[PDB]
Amino acid sequence: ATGDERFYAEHLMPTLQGLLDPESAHRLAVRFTSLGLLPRARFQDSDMLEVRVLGHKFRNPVGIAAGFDKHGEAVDGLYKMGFGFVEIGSVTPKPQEGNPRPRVFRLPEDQAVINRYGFNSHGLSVVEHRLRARQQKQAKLTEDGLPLGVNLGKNKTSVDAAEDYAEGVRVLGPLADYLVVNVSSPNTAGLRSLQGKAELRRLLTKVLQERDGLRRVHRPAVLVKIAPDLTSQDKEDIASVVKELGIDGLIVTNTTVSRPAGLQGALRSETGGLSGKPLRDLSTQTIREMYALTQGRVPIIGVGGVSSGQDALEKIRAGASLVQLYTALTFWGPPVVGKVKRELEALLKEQGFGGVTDAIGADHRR
Ligand SMILES: CCn1c(CO)nn(-c2cc3c(cc2F)c(=O)c(-c2ccccc2C)cn3C(C)C)c1=O
Ligand SMILES: Cc1cc2nc3c(=O)[nH]c(=O)nc-3n(C[C@H](O)[C@H](O)[C@H](O)COP(=O)(O)O)c2cc1C
Ligand SMILES: O=C(O)c1cc(=O)[nH]c(=O)[nH]1
Ligand SMILES: [Cl-]
Ligand SMILES: [Cl-]
Ligand SMILES: [Cl-]
Ligand SMILES: [Cl-]
Ligand SMILES: [Cl-]
Ligand SMILES: [Cl-]
Ligand SMILES: [Cl-]
Ligand SMILES: [Cl-]
Ligand SMILES: [Cl-]
Ligand SMILES: [Cl-]
Repeated sequence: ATGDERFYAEHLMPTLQGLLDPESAHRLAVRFTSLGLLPRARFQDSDMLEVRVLGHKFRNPVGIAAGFDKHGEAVDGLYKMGFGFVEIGSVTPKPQEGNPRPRVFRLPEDQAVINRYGFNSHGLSVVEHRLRARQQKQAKLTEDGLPLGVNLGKNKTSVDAAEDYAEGVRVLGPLADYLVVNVSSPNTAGLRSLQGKAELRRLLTKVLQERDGLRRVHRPAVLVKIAPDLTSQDKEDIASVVKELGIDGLIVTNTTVSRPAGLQGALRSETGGLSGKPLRDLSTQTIREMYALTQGRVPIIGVGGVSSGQDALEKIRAGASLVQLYTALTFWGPPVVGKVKRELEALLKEQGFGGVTDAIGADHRR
């Protein structure tokens, strides 16, 4: 453990979180990050951590999950933190305010957060112009193994969900290495119903037709991000649709509307999605089941409760090609990224893996 990891986790982050309301802490973090006001990322990515998936090289398999940088304000600062890839969003077609404040709640006794932001978004036009200002910088970053994902949502009052996603593909698809069809926010009424078989097949057919209409150098991979709260039937249906349509990958998982037994935080009964440690094993077991249902043929980005190399490797061995985190960054701060990478490299060597690639899905081969 570095001096920075201990100082951030034991002193700086608890002190700052104690002075700030949770949404104010989020906003200040985006500003720090966008200005590059960050501790040194001392960790040097090794060849062991490189992954080739989704038509790209990833210098390391640890990404920032959607929700931290909803509006594409802090992309370059997130690469400076040492993330191997960045996902922005969710972005909605029109700007919208989201839910009334307060709408984010800290459960420090559980190393968890509950949020009900409700897709607060600057909207596609603002984000498009923001990404266009750095489009060639991103092309060089992607060529250097640092890809960009864009996560698409839908407006609260939209009457045609598929048209909202189609608009996102047309506007931000040409600026993305991958797009995410987010059908799993717990905080937009009716959205998770889009995970059902008939609704998902119709929606994803339209999204893929729009993506296929983009010029080759502007044609991203398309992933579907799913909930941790699906029935067995829902998961079988999603696997069937993904294989039928040739969806490029899955992001597994969004936050949970469940409240696992044992939560201690005073705010455990707030409405919204739960993230962090209580989600971890529910997410890992969703990865495991989606990998099996897709015969290991569909790349998975694993997300939910990653705060250590062990957490990352458990998702990789369950079937994830890449992992993301967000909630751990709220407790540990920026040094968590190098921590996870250093611990993951050490565990791969301890378990006899030549690299990340060799470990993907390894549990299924035991
Ligand atoms: C879920 C909403 N939510 C919360 C509340 O639940 N916190 N949070 C957050 C706060 C963060 C950070 C990262 C975060 F995800 C971070 O990385 C830093 C920080 C420290 C030193 C230097 C450079 C940086 C960027 C500072 N802060 C705050 C304390 C100001 C965040 O998104
Ligand atoms: C404050 C907050 C906002 C989020 N907003 C989004 C979002 O806009 N789109 C999305 O696909 N996921 C969103 N998520 C979910 C995360 O991307 C991630 O799937 C989930 O938090 C689990 O990872 P974690 O336990 O590492 O935080 C959000 C999560 C948090 C904590
Ligand atoms: O904006 C939100 O409320 C939100 C979206 C999402 O996909 N996941 C989440 O936890 N919150
Ligand atoms: Cl960088
Ligand atoms: Cl709080
Ligand atoms: Cl806009
Ligand atoms: Cl373009
Ligand atoms: Cl296609
Ligand atoms: Cl592309
Ligand atoms: Cl079930
Ligand atoms: Cl529950
Ligand atoms: Cl809820
Ligand atoms: Cl392990």
